[PDB]
Amino acid sequence: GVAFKELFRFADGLDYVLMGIGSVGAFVHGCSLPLFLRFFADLVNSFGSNSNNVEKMMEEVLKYALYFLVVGAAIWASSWAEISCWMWSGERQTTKMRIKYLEAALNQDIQFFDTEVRTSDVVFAINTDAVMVQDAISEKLGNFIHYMATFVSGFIVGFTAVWQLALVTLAVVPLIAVIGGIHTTTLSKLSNKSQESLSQAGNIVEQTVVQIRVVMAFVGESRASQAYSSALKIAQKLGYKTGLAKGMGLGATYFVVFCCYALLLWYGGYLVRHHLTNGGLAIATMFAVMIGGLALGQSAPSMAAFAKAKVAAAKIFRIIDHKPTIERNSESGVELDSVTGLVELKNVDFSYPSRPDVKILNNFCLSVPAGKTIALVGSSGSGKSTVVSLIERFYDPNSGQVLLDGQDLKTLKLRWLRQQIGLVSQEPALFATSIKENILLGRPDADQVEIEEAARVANAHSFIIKLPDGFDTQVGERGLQLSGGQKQRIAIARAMLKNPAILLLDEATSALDSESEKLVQEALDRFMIGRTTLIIAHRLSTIRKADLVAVLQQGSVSEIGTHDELFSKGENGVYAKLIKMQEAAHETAMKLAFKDQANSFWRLAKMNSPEWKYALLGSVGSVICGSLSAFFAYVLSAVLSVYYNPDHEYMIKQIDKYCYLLIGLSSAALVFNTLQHSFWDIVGENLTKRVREKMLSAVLKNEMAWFDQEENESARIAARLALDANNVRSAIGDRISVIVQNTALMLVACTAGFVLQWRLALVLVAVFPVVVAATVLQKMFMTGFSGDLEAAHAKGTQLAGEAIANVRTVAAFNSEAKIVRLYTANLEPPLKRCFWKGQIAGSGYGVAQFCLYASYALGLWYASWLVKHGISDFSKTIRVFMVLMVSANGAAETLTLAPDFIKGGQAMRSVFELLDRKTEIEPDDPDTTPVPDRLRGEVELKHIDFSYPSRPDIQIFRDLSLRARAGKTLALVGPSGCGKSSVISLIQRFYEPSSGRVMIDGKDIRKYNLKAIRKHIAIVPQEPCLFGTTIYENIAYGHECATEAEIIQAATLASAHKFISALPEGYKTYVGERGVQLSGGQKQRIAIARALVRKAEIMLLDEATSALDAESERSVQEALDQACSGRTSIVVAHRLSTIRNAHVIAVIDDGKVAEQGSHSHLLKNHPDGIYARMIQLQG
Ligand SMILES: CC(C)[C@H](C)[C@@H](O)[C@H](O)[C@@H](C)[C@H]1CC[C@H]2[C@@H]3COC(=O)[C@H]4C[C@H](O)[C@H](O)C[C@]4(C)[C@H]3CC[C@]12C
Repeated sequence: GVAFKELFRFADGLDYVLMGIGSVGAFVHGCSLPLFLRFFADLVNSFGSNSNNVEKMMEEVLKYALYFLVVGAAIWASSWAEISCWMWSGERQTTKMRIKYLEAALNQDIQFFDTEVRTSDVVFAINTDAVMVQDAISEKLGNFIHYMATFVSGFIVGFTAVWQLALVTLAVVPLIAVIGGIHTTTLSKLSNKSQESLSQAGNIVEQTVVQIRVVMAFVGESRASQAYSSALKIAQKLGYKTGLAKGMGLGATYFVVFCCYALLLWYGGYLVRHHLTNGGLAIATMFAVMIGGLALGQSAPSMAAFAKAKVAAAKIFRIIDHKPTIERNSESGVELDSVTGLVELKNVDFSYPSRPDVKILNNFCLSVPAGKTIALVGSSGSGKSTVVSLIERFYDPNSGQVLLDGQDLKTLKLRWLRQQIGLVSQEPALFATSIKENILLGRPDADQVEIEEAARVANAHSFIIKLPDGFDTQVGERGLQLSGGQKQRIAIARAMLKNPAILLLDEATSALDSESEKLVQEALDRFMIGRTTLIIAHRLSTIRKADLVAVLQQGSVSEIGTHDELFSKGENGVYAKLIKMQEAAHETAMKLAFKDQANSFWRLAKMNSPEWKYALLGSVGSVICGSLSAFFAYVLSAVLSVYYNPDHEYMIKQIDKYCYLLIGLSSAALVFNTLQHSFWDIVGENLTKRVREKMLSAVLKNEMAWFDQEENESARIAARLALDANNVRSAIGDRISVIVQNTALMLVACTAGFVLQWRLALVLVAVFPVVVAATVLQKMFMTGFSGDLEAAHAKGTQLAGEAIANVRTVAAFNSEAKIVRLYTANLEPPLKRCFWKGQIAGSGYGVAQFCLYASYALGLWYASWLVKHGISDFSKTIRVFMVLMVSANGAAETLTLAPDFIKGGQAMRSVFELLDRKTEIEPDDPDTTPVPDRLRGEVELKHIDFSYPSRPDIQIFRDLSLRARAGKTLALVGPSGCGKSSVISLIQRFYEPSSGRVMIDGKDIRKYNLKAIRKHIAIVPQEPCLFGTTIYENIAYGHECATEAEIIQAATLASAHKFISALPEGYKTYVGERGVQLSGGQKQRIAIARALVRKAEIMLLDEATSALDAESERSVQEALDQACSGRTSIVVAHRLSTIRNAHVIAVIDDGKVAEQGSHSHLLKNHPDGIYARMIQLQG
């Protein structure tokens, strides 16, 4: 870290007033409970000692009952000024911190984002590094003066009332403070392994849904519901050891608390007998020391957060004051009257300042004629990506000069130079703002007329009107994700608005289809006229339109000519041979109601009924654990009553008895606290395992189209099965154990209260809920109010994360201050809410603490009123008060019930909607026609019409009639694919045809059950798909009982035995993300070998393109030959040599098949057709 006192470097006039008030109001609040104890110790004394004079009893109890109404008013006005003046004086600082961080973070030169700090590291420093700082100066500095003043004032009132009893308590506190620290560390040692064991076993569902296409293609989907259950037991046996360590950490805290009070009370009963101590002063000292002695554990997080908030604050202050390395505010920058578009480059040598050894630019000399179309054509890595940055002057040249009308770049003003240059990037840059503000970045002062003119030139105003909101259409989280062509058109319109004289087209349409580029190119051509423009094209059509073509080679200009001059030198030149890898880059890449939320509880708690022997031995340990929080507060008051008896002989006999219950029935709290938390952790841990695999057995049952709804992504079913299944643990088992535990407490408190005096046990019950409601707020104060810091600043941070990441586009235009202005204005709406939240949470806590102490001035006065009128006395009216008022601080365990308590039916609806989801394709359909033995295997199709269910508009198949012969070959080929593969999907019944018939040996496939017809199809996916397990169990994923010889045969036939046996481990070699990575030409081999383990009659060899190894294919072709040896093979390929041995070759284009036959039959009727003309396109 940097230092303390450096975090408060953004303070202003109000930040020395809010901290100067929230430090006095938090110090007065801290020293108010150890003073209420002092007042209580004096009220009781003048309430039992003056039994012979009721008259003095009444003016000396009313006074101390009116002091309570002042102690409770000094907390209403002292908790308001602490909770509200600390959450606001941190919000006023951590906002000016973030504004400065962003303003000085995109001011840095682009070298900074590569040489020193990654572009993804900075976005982290706003998400978390600006939250760790705020939480350690707003809410955790105020919880430090409070818990230090409480500790300081916990000894002044203790050692000055009865010092001889305040030392025994000091000799006791460091025992509770050690047991309660060991228990909270043993729990953390076990709460960090369950997550590991649930995320190592929770990746099975992550992997399964990604490759559901091959998981469902084979029947091995029952191998994913038992490799997912046998990996949950690891997190279940470990989930049983958390309950035991939670019960033996609460049965040992009470075993110490009872014993220590079994000695403090005896010593207090010894002091009183010898006349050194009052009756109440021996009680408000044990409490006052233990309150001020345990007030250091709550001061541990406050100092633990002061260390993280400096190692997380040094990074921000590093960037904030770091001066850049280029003189941006260039007052020493020359100016030019009017440019003519003349650019010269002479002897420019440059290298990246990340590996200063390459020579990307060597002895570069190039002249840019004014008003002409100079195009850059070359291979990857031969330049055309550094010269564009150098004219923009992103990196200053290492050695060399660039002349723009005869003056050096290091001599003009940077902001003016970047004003006359128009840059169009290959990705459009849009920020979280409206369409209108996304174009004003070009120039601020433009009116609406010019913007609309530019938009209608940009082929943009056509769909602007079609958009509902028009120019105010908010692009960002909303905005329906407009198309890439439209995205490019907005940026192009922004470029026209700037109206530059020099234009840099760097890969304008390098990643769009021919439809959008058709619209874009003509607009660029209209915007081309009258401008010195340098185009880096990707298609030869624009190069044909280019005036000059200067081809770089190894960073130097090699070939200079035109479109026609360069092509005249034949294939021997680079210009003609560039077509081969130019045109190949296109085809290859292409709400409650008590009836809906009652079934959710009740249907859930019916399948959780094989375990009633464990939910019935947890309602006993919850009753004799709630009957001991009332047999302790009752003894703690029955000792106070006997302190005032004038007969010392009788007083000892009762102190002895009550010191033998707190020692005796302490083992009954040690034992019965390991039956409540150790038997409610078996009921609540087997329900989750049963509900986490009922969903998987249903997610593995939906239709193939259900996974293409764009809501069922890869890691979002895995998130629903891991975040909506951990909230069911706290719904049944963890809430019956709190209702019963607290029902068994108010039945032992209100019995011992009603037996003695029923006129006081009725009044105290009437104001009983306002005591527990006030005490719960005393435990939701330690964690802190206004949590969840990062989600409040989640709308503005999108602008930061999309603006600093696209720093090049931000700095190309001079919009480095017009984004700070947009980022400041999106932080005030949270700043007008975090203040009212602080006021509300301050007032609602102040009033709920005044109304608590106002209820201690109504019981203690009514007792004194009863005593005068001869109804009761001090003995009976002080047990009723103390029992009923301490079994409300002992009744505040409703805070400690894994306090979720509200996700409830909100999370429970998703679980039961997934279970109750129907499937229109039955995976295993009973009452079905029977499946024969080894069949003929003759696939036939009849008038097939088909389209994707997601897009039912484009009918791809239109009366598709095709028949696979009796096991010979049905090679399907054709150009313009992406839809040819639908025959593969139709046969495995992934999708349902719109209209048609699928005959297998002359029979419809809907009459067959789905899980047996798949015992005869062998699928080979195009993309190498091997699961994260060793080689042995990837090949074995195609059968049931695979012997060693069978797998060895499968490996040998696919030519995989040699390589696998050549590996170090052998068949046991581990493959996957966390292991060995192999070559794709071999990963296809393993897939083919897996295919020949089924011994199927129908083989669906999908395309194996995007891989070339002639020696590998020399064996792969014959491996396919015996893979096609008398078996019905429908092969879809791209290379015509692979279909030379095909018996039936079908050409499928424009949705129909017309050219069918073999090599001899097709070349006879179609000697000049597509099948014959595609041939010559390329020992
Ligand atoms: C009814 C009132 C007159 C009475 C003073 C009462 O309000 C009082 O504030 C009660 C609720 C508190 C004050 C101090 C508390 C105790 C604080 O000191 C203790 O010994 C701790 C130790 C341990 O952490 C126990 O879990 C709670 C336990 C044992 C608390 C039990 C409840 C109290 C005794």
